[PDB]
Amino acid sequence: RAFLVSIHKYGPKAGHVYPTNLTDEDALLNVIGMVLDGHDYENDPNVTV
Amino acid sequence: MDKVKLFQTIGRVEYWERVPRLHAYGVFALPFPMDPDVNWAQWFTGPHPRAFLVSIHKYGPKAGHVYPTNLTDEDALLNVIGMVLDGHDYENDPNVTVTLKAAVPIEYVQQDPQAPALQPHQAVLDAAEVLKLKVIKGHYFFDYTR
Amino acid sequence: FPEDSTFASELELYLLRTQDAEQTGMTFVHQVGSTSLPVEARVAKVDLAKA
Repeated sequence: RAFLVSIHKYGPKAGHVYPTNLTDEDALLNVIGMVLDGHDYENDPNVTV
Repeated sequence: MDKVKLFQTIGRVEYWERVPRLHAYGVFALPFPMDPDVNWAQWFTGPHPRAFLVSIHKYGPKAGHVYPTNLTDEDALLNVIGMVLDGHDYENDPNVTVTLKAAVPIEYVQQDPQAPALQPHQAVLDAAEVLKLKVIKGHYFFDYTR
Repeated sequence: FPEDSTFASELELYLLRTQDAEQTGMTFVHQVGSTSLPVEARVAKVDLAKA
């Protein structure tokens, strides 16, 4: 599968990505790409978007 | 003092490297005629690498000529075409190679000529969205082809 | 001062100073499956001297 991610513009977690919540306006606005290959968040917190 | 003269300096040649770009983003450039109005010697002073964006005269007596963009002219913001990267010999030929589509880091853009070198400009980064740039990393992503 | 001999009158020492660009910098960190990002630009300088 695949899912769309979205950067943070500003904040304490500014620069990090979170999956695009379709109900939220900033995830729709600040969408930055998507993730295809699969990953292990327990292994590394740096995904390749 | 008089019979023995000590060390001085004759010439001081400081040499910089070039403006970096992404390997896998693709460069697209077209050569443009130079507007003789602005002082190109004042944009090409330092040996440090800079890259200033360029707008184009659309229609008039100088239709096709290009000139460095001012951030207070709305037509210059609505006629931007790209930036000149590697510097240019302004008197050995007028015609300059303007890159349309590339990716240049945050510090190598200087649209004010009397600005600090290899430091990010503030009014460029504050007025990027009207100027059709996009930053993701420090690298200015742009495509004035599209 | 060990002595030395020459046939000409005036003595000119021309020193060429050279500040090469120091090989600095660490390789940028990235994740597997990504397009690389380029390196910065560095400066070398040459000055001379007459005595």
